[PDB]
Amino acid sequence: KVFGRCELAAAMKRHGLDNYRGYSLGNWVCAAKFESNFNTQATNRNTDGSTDYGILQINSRWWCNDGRTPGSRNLCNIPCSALLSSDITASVNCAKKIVSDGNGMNAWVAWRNRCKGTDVQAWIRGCRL
Ligand SMILES: [Pt+4]
Ligand SMILES: [Pt+4]
Ligand SMILES: [Pt+4]
Ligand SMILES: [Pt+4]
Repeated sequence: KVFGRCELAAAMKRHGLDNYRGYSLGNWVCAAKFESNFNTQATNRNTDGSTDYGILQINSRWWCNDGRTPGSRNLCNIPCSALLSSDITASVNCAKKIVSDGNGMNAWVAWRNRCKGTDVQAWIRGCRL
């Protein structure tokens, strides 16, 4: 599913991401825009053989099992395919574990490079939340 900007803001808010570990909603919507362009079905292969999955491009080296990342750790305890669903629940629950890991949202390279220190509130502007 390809989310609309405000539709996704609303789903993320409902799933408890607004201010989760201090990151306002706008940060999460900005990260999703640049990671996956709001498409829950996005996949991208990394040079090391791992793959990134879903709206927040969560990586198979650490976070999920895809059966093809030798020495992967499956920290979210979830097949990576579960992260491609139109229901964002699995992605959201896994993202919560990731952002708690010590590096905050810096774990998402597009967030660091494209959202960090920008006016992220613009991403939720005009939405009914
Ligand atoms: Pt569809
Ligand atoms: Pt939902
Ligand atoms: Pt909804
Ligand atoms: Pt594996």
